[PDB]
Amino acid sequence: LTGCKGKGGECNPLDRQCKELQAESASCGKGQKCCVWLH
Repeated sequence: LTGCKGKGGECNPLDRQCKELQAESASCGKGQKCCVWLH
């Protein structure tokens, strides 16, 4: 469903094994994206 938690989740590198967004990757800025921890 959701690729973050609320305040922003956690910022990770683009070359990572976790979820990704376009609207919330801007919270991390330019060069990172938002990820999750659930399965």
